[PDB]
Formats: sequence, structure tokens, C-alpha cells
Amino acid sequence: GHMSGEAPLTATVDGIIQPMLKAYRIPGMAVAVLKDGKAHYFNYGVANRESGQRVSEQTLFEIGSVSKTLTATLGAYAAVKGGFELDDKVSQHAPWLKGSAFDGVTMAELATYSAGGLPLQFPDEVDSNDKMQTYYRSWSPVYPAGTHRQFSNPSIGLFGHLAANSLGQPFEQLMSQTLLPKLGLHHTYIQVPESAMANYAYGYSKEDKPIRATPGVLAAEAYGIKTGSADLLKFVEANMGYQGDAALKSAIALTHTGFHSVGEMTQGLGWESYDYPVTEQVLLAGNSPAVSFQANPVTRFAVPKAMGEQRLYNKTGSTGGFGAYVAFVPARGIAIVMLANRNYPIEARVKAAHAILSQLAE
Ligand SMILES: *C(=O)[C@](NC(=O)Cc1cccs1)(OC)[C@@H]1N=C(C(=O)O)C(=C)CS1
Ligand code: NA
Ligand SMILES: [Zn+2]
Ligand SMILES: [Zn+2]
Ligand SMILES: [Zn+2]
Ligand SMILES: [Zn+2]
Ligand SMILES: [Zn+2]
Ligand SMILES: [Zn+2]
Repeated sequence: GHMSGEAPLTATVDGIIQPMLKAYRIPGMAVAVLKDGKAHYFNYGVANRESGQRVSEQTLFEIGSVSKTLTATLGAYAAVKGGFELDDKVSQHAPWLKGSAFDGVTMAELATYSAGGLPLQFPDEVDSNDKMQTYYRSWSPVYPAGTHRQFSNPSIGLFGHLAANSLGQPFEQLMSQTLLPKLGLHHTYIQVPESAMANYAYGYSKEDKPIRATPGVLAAEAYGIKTGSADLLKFVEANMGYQGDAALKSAIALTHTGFHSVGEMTQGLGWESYDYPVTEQVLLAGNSPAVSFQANPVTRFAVPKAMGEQRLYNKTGSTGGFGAYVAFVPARGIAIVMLANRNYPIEARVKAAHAILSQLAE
């Protein structure tokens, strides 16, 4: 429909989301959108299947790799505050990495998954800090630095860890005591406090059992965040146009810089972006396993470039029991957050988000 208003918007969102929840047996979903910069909220189903607690915009969901947009923002903030420069070698900020392959990898390459084939996940027995250091010290590059994109927890994890260390504070502390309060995200956590536990959904695994994320090496950096639709939309709004702390503004802007592309997707700090308008087929391809999660040679940029407001920025994320998607278009005043307590197919996330974004654009 080519008309706007509360009536067509609700017809579209309910019409897109309700069938999808049935098709994938999603217990609960929180959805929030921006249109002309104004927010609308839709909640469906249950946070906890046993208790029947209903999802609201306060329900906490694991957002998986969407956490990496906050990790990247924290890393950008530390760069703006002078802790490191993006072209710095990684071992300039980790004395224990001098004389390793990380003498030849930049902080930017580590943040953008282009260090040379760091894997999706740490090997299973890299499960302590000591083992982690040995792991990176001994790592042998699969590809030359800057040439290939391979999405990787170890890569963005180390970026966030070292960025925090450059300011002399642990990552979780910097996130919880500085980044989140300055962003005004008061119900967003890496470690959910006992007072907020009643709002934390359970995830429902592929075997249909309750599950939540567990501690792990660089888990905070790679997949640490639990949040609701209202807080996550607030973070989106800070990305649509932020006025305030100059340092935080600069940091957010730095997450909108493009470093290289794979096909029609441009990799920034945290956020991945597209042209806007963008077709459903392109958005699906950019988020498909072949592109998003396997090794690809990149189209290198001569210099990193501010991608600007006429872009669709996005990120997918998942954990064992949860499936999240966020997309926004700063110039157009439109965005979508979709948080669910099932890890359901990214293709379904993208098709639903595209359809809703097309109505928001009217
Ligand atoms: C981000 O969603 C992703 N996963 C996480 O951050 C959380 C985890 C899920 C399993 C172990 S940690 O970043 C690595 C996705 N994780 C996987 C994966 O299952 O290895 C993907 C293939 C998509 S990226
Ligand atoms: Na850390
Ligand atoms: Zn139209
Ligand atoms: Zn409304
Ligand atoms: Zn072990
Ligand atoms: Zn360290
Ligand atoms: Zn607070
Ligand atoms: Zn921007």
C-alpha cells in the first residue's frame, strides 16, 4: 500500500510479523520502528514459554552479533579519546603480541574482519585468558592482511578488548560505566543484574529447550549484550542523528565509515551498509552465508570513507536461542529492530524487515 499512517503501518507490521511467528514457531518477538524519526512498538508472544510472561519493549533478548555494533562503538570512542589510531599495528597495543603475526595487522583490519582469516569462533579449547594469549601469539595468517573478509569473533573480540585496554579499563566496565550511560541505554547489559533478571527472556534452542548464552573468551565483546526493543531503538536513534557529547558523536560517525566491500555490502566498524533504496535480493545476498560468514576477497577502498546518511546500515545476530535484526536509514528517518527468542532464519528476518521498511518509506 502506498499510503502512510497508523492504520497502514499496523496492517503491514502485524501482517508481516504474525505469519512469520507461526511459520517458525517463534515464542516471542519485540519489534520497534522509526518513521519520520518517530517510534512505534509491536510486541508478540511470550518471553518465557513455561510462565507465559508476555514480551514487551522491556523484555531482554540476547542480540548476538548485533552486540558487535556496540563493541565497535566503544572501540571508536577509545580511538577518539586517543587510546589508539586505526592504522596502528595491533602489537603496538599489546606488548605480548610483539613478534607475532599481529605486527603486520592494523587495528582497523582487526575490527573489520580483514586481518587474514581469523576464524568465526575460537577453537573449543581456547577457553581461558592464558590460552587466548597463546592462541593469538601463535596464529598463522591464512590470507595476507587486508585482502579477505572472514567474519570472526576472535577478530572483533580482540579489537574491543585492546581498545578498552588502551584506556586502562576492562571492556565490561567501560561499556557499563561509560558507553551505555552516555548513550542513555539504562536497561542494556552484558551481565544482567539480579534486579533485571525477571525481564530476561529465555531463548528456545533448535531442540526447543530453554537456553541462554554462557561465558566465554571475549564473549562480552563478541556477543555480550542483552537488551530490549526500546533500548536498542534508542541506540539506533543515536545512529540516525546524535547531538551531544562531541566524542560520542565522533565515535558513532566513525562506525559509519566504510573500509572495504564484498559485493554490494560495505563493511564498517560494527555496521554493514548498503545503498538506499536497496532491493530485497541484494539485502538477502549480503546477509547470506556465502557473503556474510565465509571468506571473500574484498574490494579495498583507497582510503576509508564516511558512507553518509543515504545508506541502509544493518546487522544480524544470533545465539543458540535468540535471533535479532536491526536496520536503519539515517537520511530517511526510518528504522527497524526485531528481537526474538528463537534463532530463526536470517532470510526470514531480512524479507520481513525489507517489507516493513518499504511501508515506513511511504
Ligand atoms: C553473531 O551472531 C555470530 N554469533 C555470535 O556472536 C554468538 C554465537 C553463536 C554461536 C557461538 S557464539 O558471530 C560469530 C554468528 N555466529 C555464527 C556461528 O554460529 O558461528 C554465524 C555463523 C553467523 S555470525
Ligand atoms: Na576483554
Ligand atoms: Zn509507494
Ligand atoms: Zn504507531
Ligand atoms: Zn577447557
Ligand atoms: Zn588483555
Ligand atoms: Zn543507567
Ligand atoms: Zn553517519
